[PDB]
Amino acid sequence: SNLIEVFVDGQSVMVEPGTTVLQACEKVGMQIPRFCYHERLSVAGNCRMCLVEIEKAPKVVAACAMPVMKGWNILTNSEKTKKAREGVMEFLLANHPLDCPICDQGGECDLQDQSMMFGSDRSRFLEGKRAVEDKNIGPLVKTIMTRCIQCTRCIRFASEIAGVDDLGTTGRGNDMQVGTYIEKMFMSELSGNIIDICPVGALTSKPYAFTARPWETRKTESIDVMDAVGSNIVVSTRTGEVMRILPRMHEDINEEWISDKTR
Amino acid sequence: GALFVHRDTPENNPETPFDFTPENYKRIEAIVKNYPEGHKAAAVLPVLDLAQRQNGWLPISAMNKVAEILQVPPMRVYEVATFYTMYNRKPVGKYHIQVCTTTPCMLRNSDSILEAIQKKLGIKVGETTPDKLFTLIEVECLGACVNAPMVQINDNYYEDLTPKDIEEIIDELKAGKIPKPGPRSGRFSCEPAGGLTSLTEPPKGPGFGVQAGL
Amino acid sequence: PFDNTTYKNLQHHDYSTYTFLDLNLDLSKFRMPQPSSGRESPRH
Amino acid sequence: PKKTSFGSLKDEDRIFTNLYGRHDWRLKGAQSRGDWYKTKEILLKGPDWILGEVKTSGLRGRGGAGFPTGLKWSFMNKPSDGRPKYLVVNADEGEPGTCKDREIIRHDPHKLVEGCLVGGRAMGARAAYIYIRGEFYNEASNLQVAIREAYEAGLIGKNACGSGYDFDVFVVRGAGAYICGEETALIESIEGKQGKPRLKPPFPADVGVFGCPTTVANVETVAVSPTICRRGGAWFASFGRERNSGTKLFNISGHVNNPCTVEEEMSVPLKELIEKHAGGVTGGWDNLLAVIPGGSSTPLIPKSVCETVLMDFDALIQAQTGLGTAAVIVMDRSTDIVKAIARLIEFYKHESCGQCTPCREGVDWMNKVMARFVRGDARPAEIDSLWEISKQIEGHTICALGDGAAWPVQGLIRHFRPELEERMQQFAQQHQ
Ligand SMILES: Cc1cc2nc3c(=O)[nH]c(=O)nc-3n(C[C@H](O)[C@H](O)[C@H](O)COP(=O)(O)O)c2cc1C
Ligand code: SF4
Ligand code: SF4
Ligand code: SF4
Ligand code: FES
Ligand code: FES
Ligand SMILES: [K+]
Repeated sequence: SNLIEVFVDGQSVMVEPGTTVLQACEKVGMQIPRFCYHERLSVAGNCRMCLVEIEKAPKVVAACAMPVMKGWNILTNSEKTKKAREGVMEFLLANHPLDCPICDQGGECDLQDQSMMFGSDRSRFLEGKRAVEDKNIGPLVKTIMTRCIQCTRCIRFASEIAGVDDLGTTGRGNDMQVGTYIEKMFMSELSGNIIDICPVGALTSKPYAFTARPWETRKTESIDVMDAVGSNIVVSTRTGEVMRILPRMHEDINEEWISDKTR
Repeated sequence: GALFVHRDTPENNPETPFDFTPENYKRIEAIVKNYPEGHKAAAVLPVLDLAQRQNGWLPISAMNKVAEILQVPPMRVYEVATFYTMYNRKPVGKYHIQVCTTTPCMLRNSDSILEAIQKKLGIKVGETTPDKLFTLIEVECLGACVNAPMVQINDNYYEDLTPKDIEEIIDELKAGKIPKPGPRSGRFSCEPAGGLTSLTEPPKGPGFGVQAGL
Repeated sequence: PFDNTTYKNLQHHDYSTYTFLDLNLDLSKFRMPQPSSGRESPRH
Repeated sequence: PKKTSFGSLKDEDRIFTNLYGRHDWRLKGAQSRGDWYKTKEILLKGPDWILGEVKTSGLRGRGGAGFPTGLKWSFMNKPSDGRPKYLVVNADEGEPGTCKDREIIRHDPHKLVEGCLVGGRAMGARAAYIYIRGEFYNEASNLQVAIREAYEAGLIGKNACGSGYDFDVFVVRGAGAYICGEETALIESIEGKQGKPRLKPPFPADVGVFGCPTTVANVETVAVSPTICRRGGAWFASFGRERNSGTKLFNISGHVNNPCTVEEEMSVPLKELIEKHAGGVTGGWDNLLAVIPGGSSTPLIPKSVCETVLMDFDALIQAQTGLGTAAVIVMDRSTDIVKAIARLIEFYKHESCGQCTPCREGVDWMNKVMARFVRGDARPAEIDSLWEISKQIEGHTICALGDGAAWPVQGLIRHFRPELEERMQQFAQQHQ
């Protein structure tokens, strides 16, 4: 009886208090676009890709952080929402490098895919782009930080999931940089997971580099035997060869993580 | 410096000697007691600033020492050090000249002030004199816009400046004397030049105009 | 004795590097005891 | 009855009677001018009476946003759970053109300290943290000296003013960041992190500094509250148009004969303010090009609008700008208006905290476009492009800094579009 009634494009849904606008849309099968939000990390609210119009509210709200209020009608497809997404996608791509052919994320990139589904089809950015130094954080995770979109998922993962506080942001404004400041290796038994959570090609698997494209791999859902946890995994193969190991969600075992030995 | 990554050098590495003096350790104690227990991290900014006052600038060893004293991860101290512009992560000159070039000061010819300083010291913006006595940088609004054009040297504002005035100030500094701060034009603070347009009557005393019932 | 013609904020001409923190150290004895969150830090 | 012309504020009705620092700023001088008078009675009147006085005065935030103070401070008027409650005084003062709060801190520090006590009592706060920008070192030391005098006179600390209420006043210095004036970024800085604003909700009155109920109030808003209590909300509400009440500190800078800080009535004509107090526009009123009426974040207005506009929140909203902090920046006809605004965009580019996408990338983008507009190295189609970019930043960011960087661009395009196109024409012809 604590549930409240809210609407997603006019369809009633009953949600418990504290549910965010983004979670309310999930219940009716609508996935709000996102970059910074991850359901297993602390809310950040910085990418602004989840902005959505509330009926009768002049200002768009960050669906990932805004608690839904009784009677709200969330318009996930209004011109106001669509123009907010196009504007944000435009800002994300202004300084992003033209790297898709040489970038391992290509073909399974949330920036590529959400640009196609929610962004414009052309550029009006007529300036030069930012370029960033690369950081060395060990032999497992390659960094191409010019591709970073400053979503801070890796920072929140390292702090909250891995319990390591080596990743942060240095500088301010457009020159704000994710990294370790000093020369430091992010060696944790869970370090490899920051490859998966990073939505772009900024963080990629060094062992996997350049070997395959996502569309050409075959997925075999399997189990890890590197320890006794029994982590669920996907074995990626191509033309009869194992290419990489990825996590497979299992809420009651490994959630969506795996150890570095498993990976 | 201009970069926000740290590379160790002989002059700046984890082994570069830094420690708080016994007197600064007493100041740190009073700093830390201004905040609730369980929230010592609130003291990072003032303690980091204290390390810079003792040392002049912040070597990476000083950042590590602050992180150790307050028991916060060192990375959370690097973020503060690189976020805030008053922390010097490279050595600066004895006198850090900071010229405001934002629009209100630009409208009153802050450029002529900047051009005068460069000529007298023979350096460019962002340089240190070979004496290591002066470092020159441009800054954003310093909160003295009605007294433009103005500069800050260390903790002191010098205001209502002309090219002659800033040159006189630098000569005093080069001669080992700290000049008086404040406007150099004739007025004392923020009053309009050429007489007060307000607050010319003696201020009223206690209880003037008090409402009934108090 | 109403002189509205001199600047009476000249004390700061004699301030030094540790003036602010010396005053904070001096003020330390006048403060109320701080509240507590119940633990040494959010990482405890 | 309902006066329709405003201005000509008399000295007896001025709150900041040591604005120019020509009298003693320490406790003895402050008490001679009426500070700390009957403060015990005010505190014993209780939080509800104090908040009622503030509501009746019609006081609005002096920090730049202008929310009704009485309603804002009443968010704290609620029973205490386990957590302490705090008043945070915003003395960051970073908006270009604004220097009013500096004068209060160094010349009327005891007005601020007493305001912390009265305001803190009204909110039920145990302590006040005064966040002062790091560059205001000498001002901070003056404030610290005044706080010590208050502690030694029993006015603050245990049993403040003999009222039985315990209150502390702490001073915390910033380290160089305009974004730390933003209320939630200010809280994050006090907590020892980068000054990156928080999203809302929660609001500070629910979750603030150290996660506790908090109210962030501007220095000027806090400093007038003891007087509003002593002389009554009705007295303060008798100044200015309705819903724009009280006196206001104005900074006049730029191309005026006598740039100065002055206290004047709310709703005073802008032209009268410049002429009476600032000694007129350099070269006469006919030499005026444009005015930024409320600091860098408010859109500029051209001379034609400046002839008749009043200086208050509602009047300037009608002129498609805002009162802001009431920092009037005057530009005469010799000014390169495009370069003047381009410099403000460069200020916001240097001050963006970088947290959220539209400002981190958008403001930097606008800075690059404005730099080419100054040289004319652009084409007219890019003007409407720049307009749309500013609308993609505005209303899509975490904090209002993004809005404050978009508004100056919109004001330039709105009122000086032919100047932009003229310069583009010059560059094409000269290069071709
Ligand atoms: C970028 C930015 C800078 C700000 N700087 C200040 C400031 O220096 N002083 C201030 O009082 N408010 C500043 N504000 C406004 C505060 O966020 C807040 O609205 C104000 O402190 C509330 O106090 P008030 O209601 O008494 O005005 C700033 C806001 C932004 C977005
Ligand atoms: S991160 Fe995505 S959009 Fe960027 S270069 Fe790689 S594949 Fe292309
Ligand atoms: S490296 Fe990847 S996960 Fe980390 S902030 Fe950048 S885009 Fe986000
Ligand atoms: S609008 Fe700019 S200053 Fe404000 S939170 Fe976003 S990036 Fe930071
Ligand atoms: S997903 Fe909500 S702001 Fe990034
Ligand atoms: S613009 Fe220079 S002090 Fe404000
Ligand atoms: K990735």
